[PDB]
Amino acid sequence: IVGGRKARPRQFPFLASIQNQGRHFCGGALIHARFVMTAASCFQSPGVSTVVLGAYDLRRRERQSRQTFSISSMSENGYDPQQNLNDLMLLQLDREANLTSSVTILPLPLQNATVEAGTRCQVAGWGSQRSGGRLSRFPRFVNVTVTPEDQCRPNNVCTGVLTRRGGICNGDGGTPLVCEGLAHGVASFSLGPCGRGPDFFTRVALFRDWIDGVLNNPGPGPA
Ligand SMILES: *[C@@H]1O[C@H](CO)[C@@H](O)[C@H](O)[C@H]1NC(C)=O
Ligand SMILES: *[C@@H]1O[C@H](CO)[C@@H](O)[C@H](O)[C@H]1NC(C)=O
Repeated sequence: IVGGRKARPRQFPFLASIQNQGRHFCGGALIHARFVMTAASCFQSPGVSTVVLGAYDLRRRERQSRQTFSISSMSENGYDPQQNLNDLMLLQLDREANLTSSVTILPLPLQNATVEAGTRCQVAGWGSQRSGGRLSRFPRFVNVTVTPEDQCRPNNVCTGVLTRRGGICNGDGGTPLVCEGLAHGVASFSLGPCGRGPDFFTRVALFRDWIDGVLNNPGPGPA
């Protein structure tokens, strides 16, 4: 996260940390006790990662706070790598997370809901503060603004900071964009230097139904 402030413990309790060999590579959100919503793009270079909930300081063990999980199944709906279309993915946890003061669910918008340009949102994560720089051990967050459609693409929700540098950076992939208390976006990509803008998030409301379907039909799938 660029241009942000350090978060307090349990300030974004729905946040997730996707790690590989203990190395954080993407963020995500708990949207249901058994699933975490993230970015399909996070999965290119698979499920031999872990999902960490309730973390704060990436360097500590915070045993009394964290819950760790394996990924039983991955669900994508038309992800297109080439264009980065439909960059959204659902991970099913090996087991049901427990809901504590440090681990909660972030609600979803209704199918097709919209957010207008100029709307104020928040984004948090452990990503770096500079292109190719080092991750942040504490989560950080920044106030962002929804841009005009013309600045974005239909599949996404785009944002910017009134200020200078602000936005997502390395490690912020799949982290959620939260507007009016709901997960309106999933961090996808951004062009050029972190902080420049605008930032591209998958438009969550377009997938509500498909998501519900997944939630309602759990289980690895065809074999
Ligand atoms: C959402 O919008 C699409 C395209 O505008 C439409 O075809 C579909 O009927 C809509 N779904 C509902 C739940 O409004
Ligand atoms: C976010 O916005 C609120 C409301 O304007 C503000 O008072 C607060 O300082 C901001 N925090 C940062 C991290 O932008």
